Amino acid sequence: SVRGLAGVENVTELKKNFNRHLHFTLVKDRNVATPRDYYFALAHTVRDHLVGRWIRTQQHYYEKDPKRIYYLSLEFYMGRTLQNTMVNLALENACDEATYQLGLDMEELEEIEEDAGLGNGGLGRLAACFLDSMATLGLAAYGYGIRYEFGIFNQKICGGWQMEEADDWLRYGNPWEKARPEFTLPVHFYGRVEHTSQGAKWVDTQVVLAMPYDTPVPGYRNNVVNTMRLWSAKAPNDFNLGYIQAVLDRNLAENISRVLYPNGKELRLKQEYFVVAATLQDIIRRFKSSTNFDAFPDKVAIQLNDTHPSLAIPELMRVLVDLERLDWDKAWEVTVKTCAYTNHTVLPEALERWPVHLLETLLPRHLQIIYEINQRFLNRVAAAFPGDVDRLRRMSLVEEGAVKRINMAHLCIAGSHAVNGVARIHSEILKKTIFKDFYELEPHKFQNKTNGITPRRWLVLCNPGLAEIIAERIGEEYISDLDQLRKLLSYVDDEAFIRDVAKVKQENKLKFAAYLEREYKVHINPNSLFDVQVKRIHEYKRQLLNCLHVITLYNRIKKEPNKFVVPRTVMIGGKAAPGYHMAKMIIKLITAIGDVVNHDPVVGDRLRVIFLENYRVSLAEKVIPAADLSEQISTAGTEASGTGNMKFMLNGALTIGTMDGANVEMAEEAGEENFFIFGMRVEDVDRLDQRGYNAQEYYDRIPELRQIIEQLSSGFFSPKQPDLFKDIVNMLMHHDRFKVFADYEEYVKCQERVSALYKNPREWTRMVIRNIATSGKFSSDRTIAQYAREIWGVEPSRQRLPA
Amino acid sequence: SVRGLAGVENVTELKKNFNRHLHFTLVKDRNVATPRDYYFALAHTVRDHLVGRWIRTQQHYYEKDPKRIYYLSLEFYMGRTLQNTMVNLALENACDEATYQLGLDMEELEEIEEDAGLGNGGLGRLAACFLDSMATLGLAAYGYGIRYEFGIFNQKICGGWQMEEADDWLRYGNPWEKARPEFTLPVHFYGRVEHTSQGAKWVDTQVVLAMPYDTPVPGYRNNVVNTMRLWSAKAPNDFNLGYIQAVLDRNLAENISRVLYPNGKELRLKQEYFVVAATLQDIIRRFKSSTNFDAFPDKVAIQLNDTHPSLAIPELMRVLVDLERLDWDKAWEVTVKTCAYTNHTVLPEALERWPVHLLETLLPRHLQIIYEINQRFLNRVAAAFPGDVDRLRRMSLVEEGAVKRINMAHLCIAGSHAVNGVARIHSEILKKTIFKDFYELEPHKFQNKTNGITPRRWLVLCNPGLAEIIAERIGEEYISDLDQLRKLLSYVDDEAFIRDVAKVKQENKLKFAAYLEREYKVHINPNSLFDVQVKRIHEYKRQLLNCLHVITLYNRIKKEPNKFVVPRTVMIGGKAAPGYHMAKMIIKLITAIGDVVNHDPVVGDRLRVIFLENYRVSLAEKVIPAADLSEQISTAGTEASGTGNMKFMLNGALTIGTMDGANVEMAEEAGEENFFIFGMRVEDVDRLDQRGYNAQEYYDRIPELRQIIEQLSSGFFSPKQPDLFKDIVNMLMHHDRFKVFADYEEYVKCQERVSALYKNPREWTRMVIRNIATSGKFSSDRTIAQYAREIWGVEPSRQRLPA
Ligand SMILES: OC[C@H]1CN(CCCc2ccccc2)C[C@@H](O)[C@@H]1O
Ligand SMILES: OC[C@H]1CN(CCCc2ccccc2)C[C@@H](O)[C@@H]1O
Repeated sequence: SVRGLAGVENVTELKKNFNRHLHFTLVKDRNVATPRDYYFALAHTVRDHLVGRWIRTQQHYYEKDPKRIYYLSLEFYMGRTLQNTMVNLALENACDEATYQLGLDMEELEEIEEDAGLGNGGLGRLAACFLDSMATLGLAAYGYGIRYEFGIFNQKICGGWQMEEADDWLRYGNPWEKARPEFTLPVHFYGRVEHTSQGAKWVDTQVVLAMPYDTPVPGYRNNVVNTMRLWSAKAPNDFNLGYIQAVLDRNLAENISRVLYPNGKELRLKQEYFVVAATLQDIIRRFKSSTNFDAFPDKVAIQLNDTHPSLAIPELMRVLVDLERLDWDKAWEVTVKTCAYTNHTVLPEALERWPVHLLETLLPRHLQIIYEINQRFLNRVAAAFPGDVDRLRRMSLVEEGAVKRINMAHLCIAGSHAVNGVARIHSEILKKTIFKDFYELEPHKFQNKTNGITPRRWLVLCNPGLAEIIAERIGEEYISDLDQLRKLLSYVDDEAFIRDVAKVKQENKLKFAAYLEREYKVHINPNSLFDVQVKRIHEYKRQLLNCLHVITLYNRIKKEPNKFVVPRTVMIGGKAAPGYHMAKMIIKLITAIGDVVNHDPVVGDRLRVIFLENYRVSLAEKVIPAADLSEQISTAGTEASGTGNMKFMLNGALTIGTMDGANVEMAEEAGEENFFIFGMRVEDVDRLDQRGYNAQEYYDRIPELRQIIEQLSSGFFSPKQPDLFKDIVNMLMHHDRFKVFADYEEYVKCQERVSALYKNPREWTRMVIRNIATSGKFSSDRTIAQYAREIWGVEPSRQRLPA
Repeated sequence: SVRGLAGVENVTELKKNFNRHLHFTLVKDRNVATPRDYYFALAHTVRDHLVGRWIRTQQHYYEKDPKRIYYLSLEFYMGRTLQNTMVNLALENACDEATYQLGLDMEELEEIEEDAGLGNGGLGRLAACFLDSMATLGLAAYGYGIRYEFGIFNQKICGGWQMEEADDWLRYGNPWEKARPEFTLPVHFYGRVEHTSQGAKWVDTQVVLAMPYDTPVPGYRNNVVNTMRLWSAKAPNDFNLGYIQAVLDRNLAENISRVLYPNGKELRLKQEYFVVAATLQDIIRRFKSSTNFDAFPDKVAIQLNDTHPSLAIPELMRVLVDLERLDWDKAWEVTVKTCAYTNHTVLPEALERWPVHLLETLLPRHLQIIYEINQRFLNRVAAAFPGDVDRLRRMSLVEEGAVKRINMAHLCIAGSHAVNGVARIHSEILKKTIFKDFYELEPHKFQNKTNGITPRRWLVLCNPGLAEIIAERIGEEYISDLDQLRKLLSYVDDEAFIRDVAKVKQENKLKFAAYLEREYKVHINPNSLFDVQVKRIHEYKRQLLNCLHVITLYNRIKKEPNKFVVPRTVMIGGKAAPGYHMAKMIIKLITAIGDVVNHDPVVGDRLRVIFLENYRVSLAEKVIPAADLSEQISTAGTEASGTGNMKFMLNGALTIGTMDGANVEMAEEAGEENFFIFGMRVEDVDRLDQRGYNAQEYYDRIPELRQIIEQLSSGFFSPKQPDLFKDIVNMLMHHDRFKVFADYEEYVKCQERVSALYKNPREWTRMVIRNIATSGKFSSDRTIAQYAREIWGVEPSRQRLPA
């Protein structure tokens, strides 16, 4: 029903276009076609329905000439496109019927599509949700990035160890993209700066070509189709031009767009400048086709997703000053009013600081511009806070020391009219700590825009069962207006609704339990509580704290085997960065625990530990609707927002978490009685750091914790390699930056409360209903409406374009 | 008229499919579309008409299960595909009308298509003509090769010097190919040989993937559409699997299909094995889908185009012996009956001899097989010619010496049931000289198959004006039965026909003269005799002899300025191999002569020297119909056949040439009175070599020749670099392998006879008519019918498949 109408004319028309594409496009007959061929024929049929809208949307923007939004990101974690396109075009039921009549299962065909895995995690998925919301809200918005030939690696688990393999996502082709080789642009590297009578000139550069590929981004049932433009690196035709080697060395230039970096390398800097330089030429071209750059900020907004595209600031200055001949002060005025910066973390290991010698060689003109920006900026600090010499060194874009570095975050703050964090607590921490000096100089710049997720992909698409039972009571309006879910509060005592919510969850769990047996040959009890933590493997996300709880349960079972315990399936998934040794050790630990627990006859089906292999958007869409418990247990102050948390909330899971990131706002919206909050607050973490964190203290005073550490050390979980986990124990005991032991007791206690509530199915489900009903604020439609009004200066619209 | 019907239903249907493709396929509206977009929309519309026939042709072969022909070549010089497809499908007039009604010029759109330049010259063009003829003759034939990312380089002339640039022919895409990533095959390199109880095993190999791309090859109006399958190199997904570098090093494997070699490097050997290994797996798969390999030669013919795919012989043995477990003698019987080899030249510099140490490392199992082939072969020689020890060393596949080499030609003769040359004189030279020993052992193996050209591309397509005036008198049957052109003999005294032939030539010359002004800003007299030599720049093709004639004419004009001479436009074109210094010097000489001649006021428009830049198939289609005189002046015994010669003959040019290659058969067919033959015969060249060639003798006895040499030496043609041409003069005087001076006198004399005949337009044209009328034998339909009956053991057919 939420999947639209299956009209007689539409079903007939889809069937014939399907057959046309199979014959003419794929060059196949029905007798030689594989499931893959059928997928492609379907993909091309659905794609056809986009193009008319795509052309008229871009035609519409040319006529109306609205302010254009440029969202610059090095990551767009798109996942699969087929189902999303059907949903947004109201084609899902029609295609389902059309394929059924051809003797095909549409769900089977959907599984053939590769994830577009052009992101690592939350940052890349946020960009993807944002594109969806911008189209749904009728904004003239463009996503700009890089078309990586290889996305995030596929994770294979071999002997409990992560193995990486190339994600060759383009092998069979991408039906969604359109190459635009006609709009290829030159990008310059290296060379030197020459000063003449008429200003500076950047000369003797190497040229790399930037070739755009456009992907359509459909809005939800409004006939708006926006563009995601991704640049591909091409060598010029006179490149290096014995002969054979010159042709083979073209690879060097084209390596720029070859691979997405996981997580100061020259290739990464090249990628960062490549996307920025090509994108800005496009922006200016489009602006000139509307001399007078005073109107530039009225027609252009550039959003810098993290500091990765921060070179947009000195690149824009370069173009305005060196090429368009504007004076410095006017160019700077235009730059600041055009650009805005989103910070994504306070963790020092993630902050970009480029060695000066790199910029010197690669982008000599940009370094000069950065120096000049810094000088003028520091003069302003000096005048506002006279004599405060330490403030000057703290605020400088140039970090002095062993190697000189440029702080890209400081560059972004200076060159932007708005700086935002991604959840209220994160945004406050920014103003109180790392950007305190900048906030004191320019308080007006600093904002919050709490993250969100798209309810199209993260409810309608992945959980149609839940979307439907909601639509039955309150209609379909909530899909583009998620605040309407509040209406579900008046159904909290409705015995029919309670039964339906719980039924949808059980079906999801049954479906996922089947998926596990079929594609991974693993057997789980679908009646157990589905306890899931899925996200990148990092020490701050504290997968290890989860591991300690799992082992505690196992040790409690072995101690009192004939005592009753609420059965659990504990699922942990996520990728470790290839060079991150500790993260790789944690994965090994998780599998090692499973090896012991899953094969202990005394445990039975009361406890299972499963490591979810190759976590990615398409896997998320399967496991999230099946979850009962969402683990969001980062040390308070470390997780800027989180977005997985919101996905679980929308899909009927209860949350055990710390007061970190968006968890704080989630608990505020639902009421803290409907959340399982535990552990230190930010203030408690601060107190512990001042006093000094001593892990040994917890080890000495908690016998259950001591036993686990002794088990890890002695080789209980690694019988043939007794010291395998020495690194983990050492880290926990002596250099734990994230205070795992400090939250252990309260975590285990809170987990007991979870189990207690699960014993009462009716009251569990009523609490679930109170969560789903208050999850409205965490729609990316809300987030994007806030960016539009408070940063970009444009009004969202829900009005249809003509079909 | 020869361009088919323009029906009301067809024109209407083409127009709507054109618009569909522009909208849905290209994602453009009429207001943003460029000529390139229109070309692509047309290309896709025409392509649609192929697929139905393509699918049913391959379906037809599956049912009827005929003997399959595999033509293995490292070069396929296809040129443009659009017009050729229209011609063979009878769509040319219909598309012309359909585009006219859309407000488009179809000829303009045709110029946008890039040449598929996957060949160097005659060898690659021969393969292309052959594919056309095989489809036209209804043979179940497949062309197999490599999809080079970069074809033959684009030639730029800068300051009279050749510059090479990458031929990025795939930049805008190739509408004609269909990627078949589903039929990807593994190819092995390196590793080592292991001997077990159950035979040899090739282990520890590196794997490169071979991905096929299929291109349709339509027959002439018979609804047959055959396949050209070209392999692309892909790295496996666990390749080298810090992380980033492993992904970037995938380039190394994929370099195999990156670039076509011009003209013993490891990359070239890899290309040669790559095409062979992937192709043979395909051949065997298709054969198994018809255990019993006795029937293999009844169902499979493999034609080795030159020695480049010669590894097919030991690869086939490897598969049959190591994998299928056949005994050596039976496998060898199957191999010999399956394979046939075409030799393309007797020139030693072109013969492939691979260092043993290369094969040792790259293909260790193949080396073992080659040694075993040699041993068994030499035992057979020893038994046939007992005690003849020098014969044994001469015939060995293994050449001993400083470095040990494998002679790939000797390998091909031993492993093939048929060996052919490419013109009668060439085939005789093979038996008399380089393969004399092999001919004495197995006389039955040795054949001739004189080359041919396709009358579709080389008459109908490039010279519609001539095709039409011929069709007016004798009908359209000759297009697929070129012997019918003999009927034109009865029109040699027909005043109407004479006028028409001459009119078509003048129009072609006017059209080409306009092309030169527009695309190259050069001005020529269209009334002058168009004297043209187009082909690869090589010393044996004797472009230098042409240069000496040009200078002689210039010196004769300057001597008697007010004397009347027949005006000439001398056009020379062709590419020099990048590392071939002498060839590059000859190009410079040609331009240097033009610089002097074209700007001498005394000369006027009586003599022009033009160097035709970037010679290629599409340029050939323009200049050949415009030519009056075809220069085919290789030293007798060096040009195996030539095919350009035949193109010129078919298109109304008279030929000045030596008795070399197919020139001998061309003069035989037309009668020698209708050809301008001059110079030494093969026997005369032999006599001169025995005596010793002394260039000085000619210099001393011919004052006109002396003057030219003195002009070159003194710096007449290079005023600012007086010694620029020292290398050329030195070579001519002291180490001329091709005896340029020896043919000078007779050449200049013969050129005078040409000029005399040109003064009498009526008698020139009557001789032209006698040439065109006897050009029938040089159709590749004839050549291929001979291969089919005499080598492959199959019957050609002109019967239509159902439409
Ligand atoms: O804003 C999107 C997400 C962005 N991420 C950025 C994580 C950055 C990071 C990267 C490597 C190591 C530590 C941290 C944090 C989440 O809390 C947010 O929800
Ligand atoms: O058979 C096709 C052509 C094949 N070519 C092969 C030329 C090979 C060669 C390549 C480099 C240097 C010298 C010779 C010779 C022509 O006479 C033939 O017509």
